Amino acid sequence: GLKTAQKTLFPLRSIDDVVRLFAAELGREEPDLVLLSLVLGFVEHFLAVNRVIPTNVPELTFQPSPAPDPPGGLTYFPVADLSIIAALYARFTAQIRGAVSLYPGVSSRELVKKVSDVIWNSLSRSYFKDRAHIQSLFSFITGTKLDSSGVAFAVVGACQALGLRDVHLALSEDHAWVVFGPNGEQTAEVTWHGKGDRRGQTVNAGVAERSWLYLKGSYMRCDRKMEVAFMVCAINPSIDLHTDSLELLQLQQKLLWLLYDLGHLERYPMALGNLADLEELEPTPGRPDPLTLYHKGIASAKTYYRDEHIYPYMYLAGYHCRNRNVREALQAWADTATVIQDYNYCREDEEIYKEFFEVANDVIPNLLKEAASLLGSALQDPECFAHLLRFYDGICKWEEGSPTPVLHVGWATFLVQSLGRFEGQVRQKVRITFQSEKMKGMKELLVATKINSSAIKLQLTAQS
Ligand SMILES: CC1(CN2CCC3(CC2)CN(c2ncnnc2Oc2ccc(F)cc2C(=O)N2[C@@H]4CC[C@H]2COC4)C3)CC1
Repeated sequence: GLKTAQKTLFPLRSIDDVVRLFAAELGREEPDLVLLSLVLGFVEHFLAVNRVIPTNVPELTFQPSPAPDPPGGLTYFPVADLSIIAALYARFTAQIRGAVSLYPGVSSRELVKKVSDVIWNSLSRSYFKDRAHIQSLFSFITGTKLDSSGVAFAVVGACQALGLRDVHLALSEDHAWVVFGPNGEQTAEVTWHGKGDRRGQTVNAGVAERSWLYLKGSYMRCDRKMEVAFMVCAINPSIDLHTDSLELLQLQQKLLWLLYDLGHLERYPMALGNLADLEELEPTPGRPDPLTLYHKGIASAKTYYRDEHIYPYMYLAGYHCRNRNVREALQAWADTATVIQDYNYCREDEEIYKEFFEVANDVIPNLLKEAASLLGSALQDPECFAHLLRFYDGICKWEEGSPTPVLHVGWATFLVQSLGRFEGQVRQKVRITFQSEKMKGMKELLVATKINSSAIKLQLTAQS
């Protein structure tokens, strides 16, 4: 049953009606995660899954009369009636409350597994786990489909609906599970990970193996407010690969600012980075500019998570790169590799591997080609060259002694090209200490007047 204070806010006819519902729920000790996620999923379904009116803008013509069709296209909002949303809410709570007095303010491992099994066993047996728009309880209720972290959110939402206030969402930079118990020290896997589960297990073994997936234990223990922030970050504006709903972007943006003003992103580095990326494209007057927010996310990760997160520096580097700040982008990537070098590359870390691959083999090559077209230039600065080498040193040190290889011949092709962007007289100016055995073993090749492509390929692809 929905409280009477929640009912009065309906119907939701605009983004700001949604913002006030979130504003009202965040003021309470337990924001209703189920209600909020259903509303977002309903809105997302009718703005992105079943797009009622296309986003096409007609060809810019002019004439004395008005245009036959709205010349800039249309934005819209699907009205969210209380009857529709309350009915879906009642469906979910009727499901969970009926499915789980056996368990007498701490939750047992047995209880957490049962709630987790209720969600798990409701899911469709065959669907594509990486589709868009299957993150919300609206998707669970109306489609019985959830993506990987959506399972974990739904398990937490189910635990809240049974009054299990010690069960919270735990988040790494690519995985989700639950924490519970007297001091939040109990852990349980509740979903699968990767393109291929450990359900029921603790995360002790993943923390001990020092994989990026478990962040060496420096992962996010959410409270109820950070769980709202997660569902907001989980909004997917994509209508197709090349088209985002303006409405859903604007909704996510205003909701992130709402959480920001209430202080609920203080320990959420990726949320601050996501907000900065939104401000970069659609700046809000009177708000901090994106660089301020990127540095807030880095400071958050230093303050609360031992500076063991990767993405805060990737957010910053990408912004510098898109704004042609070559020195600052290369430095931020050198800082990114400086964090990863203390991790072991394990079999479930493909996501951060893919981001590093894109940086090394597409983003940096483009940044350097751009700088060469301009050509003081960054390609004439030995500090930029040294930042490039430190980036590769961190990657090599990451690989070194890891159970999974990192560098392959394709990486060496782009390294040789990037080295070539710096003239030999520039490269011969650096005097650097490397950490990785791989980079130590080719320091001389990196600063030689002629770049020996075949020798660098051999060295970069040497085993371990
Ligand atoms: C490389 C770049 C960009 N890149 C940075 C990395 C994110 C994509 C863009 C930012 N995302 C996150 N934002 C906020 N909270 N969690 C995020 O991540 C997860 C963490 C644990 C987990 F189990 C699943 C996800 C996950 O993937 N997500 C997305 C969105 C929220 C969450 C659930 O829905 C899908 C991932 C420059 C820094």
